[PDB]
Amino acid sequence: CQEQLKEVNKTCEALLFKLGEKVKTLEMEVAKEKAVCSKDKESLLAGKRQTEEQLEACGKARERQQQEQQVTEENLRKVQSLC
Amino acid sequence: LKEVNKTCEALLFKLGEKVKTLEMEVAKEKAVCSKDKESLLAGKRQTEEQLEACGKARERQQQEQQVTEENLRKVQSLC
Repeated sequence: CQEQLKEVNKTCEALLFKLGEKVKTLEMEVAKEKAVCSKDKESLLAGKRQTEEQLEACGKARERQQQEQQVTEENLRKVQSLC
Repeated sequence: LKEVNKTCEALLFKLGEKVKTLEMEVAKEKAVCSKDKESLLAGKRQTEEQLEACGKARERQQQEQQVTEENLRKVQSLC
């Protein structure tokens, strides 16, 4: 009676741990993927925000060159009226 | 001792549910990650091409500044 109930249970527990290892494998796979994903997305977000700041600075340098161009063009119009 | 085998069998069912929940989470997270990084890459590549076009316009303006500045000098020099 003692050896029979122990043999029955050894079989159930051994299946329980075989499946227990699949749960552990899947829990680590989830943890790994979430860490690599979130790290890669934070990196891409930081990268596009850096390009947006460069695009902003480039746009601002184009505004300055256009102010300078208008000043030079106005100087032509004005000096041409004296020559 | 029938008691301990009942708890083992009840856990086999709970672990089947947990395995399926985890297999679905793996599949879903992989698919959501893939389309989020494709969206961020497309966003980053659209800004990089705008940065490139701005840079080309910025050099096209400095060359038009060289032309207009020398024409101003020519007109003032020969006034």
